[PDB]
Amino acid sequence: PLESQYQVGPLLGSGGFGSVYSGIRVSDNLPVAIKHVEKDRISDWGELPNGTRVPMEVVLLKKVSSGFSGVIRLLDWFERPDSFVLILERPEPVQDLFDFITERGALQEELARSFFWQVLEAVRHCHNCGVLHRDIKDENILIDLNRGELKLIDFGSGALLKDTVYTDFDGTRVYSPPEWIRYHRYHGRSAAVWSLGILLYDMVCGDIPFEHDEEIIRGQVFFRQRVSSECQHLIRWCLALRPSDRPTFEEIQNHPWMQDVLLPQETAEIHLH
Ligand SMILES: Cc1[nH]nc2cnc(-c3cccnc3)cc12
Repeated sequence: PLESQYQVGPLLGSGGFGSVYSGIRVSDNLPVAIKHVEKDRISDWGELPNGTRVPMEVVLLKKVSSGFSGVIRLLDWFERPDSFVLILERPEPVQDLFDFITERGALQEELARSFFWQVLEAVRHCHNCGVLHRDIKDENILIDLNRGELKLIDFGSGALLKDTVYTDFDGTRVYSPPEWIRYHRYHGRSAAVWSLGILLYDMVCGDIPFEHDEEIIRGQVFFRQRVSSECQHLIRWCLALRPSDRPTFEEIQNHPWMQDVLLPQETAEIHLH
């Protein structure tokens, strides 16, 4: 009986994903986030192990939730007559990467290196668990300001990871690869790398590199900020027009720009406190 198990607070945000509120677990005052999603608005349905009809989002969240704190964990969920309700963990204090970039402008490379690495680790974690996120971007990353740790949120556009083609996509267009725009087909990992290339550019330039389909399709990267050559190179690499020309996760993290990352705690002490 959820209404009495959590104390609902202010609304945090709403959109295609639905509506998300601040809340507190009544038992221990654990800070939580309470997400509501309308059944009619749910395009993708999944099967629970015990065989149940449920939003794919819940399926993916269960698969990725455990010790690794690179992803935001699903604590519980409930079915309502016309909606599902998800209880998710909530860091406090917290701020999303989009708001942070808007606040702070372009980020220092040292800090961008830490953040990007943390994301890479998290995305690698989902892939390890058979989950593909499909909407990696600043708005879908949270920053625990005290610990300097980044957390992935919003698995509402995700899918089970597979090695065959995807012919559906419903994440953010300006973050989608050339081959989606052109052919409406992509492969999971190589698409994810492209979006990672967008995200990295966004961290270091304070903005997204492409706005229209034709810019995406052309794939020429102009840098509007001072950015090291290594970083430019890594970014150009992730944004290769041919998917098979993109680096693997291992190649990204072995890149020279990616060397000597700060620990999250260091990161907070230096860049966050
Ligand atoms: C502020 C916050 N803490 N824990 C969260 C989990 N999820 C979300 C979220 C935001 C947008 C869409 N879906 C989930 C937001 C969250």
